Amino acid sequence: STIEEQAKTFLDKFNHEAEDLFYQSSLASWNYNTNITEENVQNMNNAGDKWSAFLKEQSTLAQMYPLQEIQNLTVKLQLQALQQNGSSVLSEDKSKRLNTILNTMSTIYSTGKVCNPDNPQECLLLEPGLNEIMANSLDYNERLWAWESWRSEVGKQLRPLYEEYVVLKNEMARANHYEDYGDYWRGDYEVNGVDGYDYSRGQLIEDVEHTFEEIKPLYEHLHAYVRAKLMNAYPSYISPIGCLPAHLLGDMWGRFWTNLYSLTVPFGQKPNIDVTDAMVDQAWDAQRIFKEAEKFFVSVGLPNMTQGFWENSMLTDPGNVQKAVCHPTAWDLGKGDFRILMCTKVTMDDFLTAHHEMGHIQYDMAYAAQPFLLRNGANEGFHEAVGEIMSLSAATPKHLKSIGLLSPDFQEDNETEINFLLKQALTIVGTLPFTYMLEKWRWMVFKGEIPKDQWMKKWWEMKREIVGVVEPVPHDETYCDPASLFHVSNDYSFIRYYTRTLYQFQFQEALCQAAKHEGPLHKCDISNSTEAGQKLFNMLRLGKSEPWTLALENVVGAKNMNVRPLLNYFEPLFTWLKDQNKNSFVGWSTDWSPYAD
Amino acid sequence: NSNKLDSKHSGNYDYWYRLFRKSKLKPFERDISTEIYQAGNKPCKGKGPNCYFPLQSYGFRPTYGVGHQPYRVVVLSFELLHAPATVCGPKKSTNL
Ligand SMILES: *[C@@H]1O[C@H](CO)[C@@H](O)[C@H](O)[C@H]1NC(C)=O
Ligand SMILES: *[C@@H]1O[C@H](CO)[C@@H](O)[C@H](O)[C@H]1NC(C)=O
Ligand SMILES: *[C@@H]1O[C@H](CO)[C@@H](O)[C@H](O)[C@H]1NC(C)=O
Ligand SMILES: *[C@@H]1O[C@H](CO)[C@@H](O)[C@H](O)[C@H]1NC(C)=O
Ligand SMILES: [Cl-]
Repeated sequence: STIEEQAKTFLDKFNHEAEDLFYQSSLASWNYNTNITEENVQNMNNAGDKWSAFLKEQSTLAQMYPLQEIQNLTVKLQLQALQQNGSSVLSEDKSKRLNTILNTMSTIYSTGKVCNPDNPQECLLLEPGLNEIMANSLDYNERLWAWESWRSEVGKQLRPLYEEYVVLKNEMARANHYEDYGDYWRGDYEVNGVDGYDYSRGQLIEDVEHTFEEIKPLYEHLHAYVRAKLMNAYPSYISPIGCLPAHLLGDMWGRFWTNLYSLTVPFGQKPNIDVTDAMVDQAWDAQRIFKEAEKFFVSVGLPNMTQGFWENSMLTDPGNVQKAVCHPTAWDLGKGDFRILMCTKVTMDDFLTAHHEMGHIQYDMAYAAQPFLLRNGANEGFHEAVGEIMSLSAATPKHLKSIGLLSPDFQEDNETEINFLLKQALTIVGTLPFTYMLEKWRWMVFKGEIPKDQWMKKWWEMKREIVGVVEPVPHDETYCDPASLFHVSNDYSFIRYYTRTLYQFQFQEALCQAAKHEGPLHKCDISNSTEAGQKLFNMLRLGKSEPWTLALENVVGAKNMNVRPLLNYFEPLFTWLKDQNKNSFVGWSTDWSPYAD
Repeated sequence: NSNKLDSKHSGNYDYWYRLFRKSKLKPFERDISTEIYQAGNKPCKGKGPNCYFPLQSYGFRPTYGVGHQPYRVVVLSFELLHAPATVCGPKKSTNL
């Protein structure tokens, strides 16, 4: 009689059909990604076409249920997730034009090539070539040339295409009752119909601005320290007060400052923690690595692992006969089939990466009983954060000593922890202003607040005012340098990283408080505690059928993002760094530029 | 637990179960029903929008959780009613 029950029957049918269809699609992806042939490409194309056709058919068939007549939350969430037609609301002509422009974005970004001005036939791609150029070479001229060649080759091609991309996305968002594409992206954190847990679309902007305001001083102190080190290295290129050049930040866009570590190492003479010698000495292999991480996960009381993962997943590079793309990814094929793929090497980095991947598998397996439409994290930012917190836990020297990789005679001191915290800051503190400003700038572009003819100008003004980065050579409006990034040119949100950074440290603080640890936050270990495992499971089982605020409160007790764990973890780092910055200027001037003399 | 004989890759689509019936069943009853359900008002014919086929499938694969694992169940029933017993336990004794 009622429409709710018909919706229940429809979702019951959809779940059982989509389980099998998604399993076949993901199995095709799994047999292609590890094992690269030409027929596997066809098999995946067929499976993906069937999956997309099924999704479109289900959306069209279930659009006839209005959401105003649903009561219990479980169903309303399923139907809201199903009903989002996305690009199908737009007319077919503009939709296909949009898919072609997306394909050209992918092709230009992936096949983008730059040639040295001395050899026309010698050209380099980005990841194979320019990545290494700006990650290893200390030459100023070479880094400048890599930056300028890459940007002048991609942005001029990508500018008008990005313009029409923004126009079409804004039109589609306005079709779907959204003011702009920024609002469509922000709708991920949206929830309604739950008292005491509501969240608005501008609330995200407000809280992210407030969090950046409270996190600003540590970033400015780290900027002062990095600038001092850079003028020590490069006296004739960097002003004592002006902003740092873009191509001196360790990577292609200034995303991460992990490379600059050697420049800002406090005690180059103090030994660094590395146990690759321990693995080669003990003849450690991939299987023992994953068994060690298995027992690490068992230590907190998490559910112990299944057979099929060990039997069928490839834990090693499949030789040279078969070539594999082994970026670290955890695959949930559905119906209880969990799999891993990465070319495992005997390195500590691979140890932490394996711990991260197992964390993703643990999350994926935790909500296996949840229906098909909801088997995902409370929001987008809970998967990676849960994967990274385990790697953070495993990186503690206490765990290494416990598991017999680090000698007990190793003497922990203040300098070693200062070095480790500077490493963590260079990987984490550097990227927060970049993520915030990049996502925010795109939001204004989507809002259309910034006219076409000053996008680049306003972008660089924001960068010099808030990030302390100034371009070395001036650019006009014909460039599309933001599109020179993987996430910008290929339709991905970027704020995910800021929220992940907040969430992982909130979780770390909560679990460490539950673990009864008497020592520095960075020395905290979460093993030995089945209470911590139970606390983690209390949210692991939830999925996203409930608001993300409730899931976050189930771990930390807070209903909103807070910055206290991040400042508490870096407090000794903050006080040491402010001790250093007494003899250096704090802040940056937006007027100074390398090309202005 | 039967995880070696009653399990297969590519999904096992042979075992059934029923989720829809007009009322409650009576003890020790067999009902191979083929009729289509009815919600409360429609003179529906066939698989109507409110009239569904009341049979589902036990999708089985050997990579399932223990709680969802396809357990093999057999029940043994006895009757303690006054009548000539034909089946009884064995017993054996000593030497002469
Ligand atoms: C190689 O490709 C075949 C094709 O289906 C696949 O079955 C096999 O698992 C692949 N080898 C791997 C993934 O190591
Ligand atoms: C929603 O369903 C749950 C589980 O059956 C039930 O406990 C609860 O009362 C229902 N709530 C509403 C609003 O119908
Ligand atoms: C299996 O996991 C439980 C917690 O879920 C734990 O008590 C047990 O020790 C684990 N098994 C082994 C062999 O450690
Ligand atoms: C380590 O194990 C035992 C558990 O009773 C105890 O000595 C101590 O509380 C544990 N450590 C932590 C951090 O819980
Ligand atoms: Cl910006």
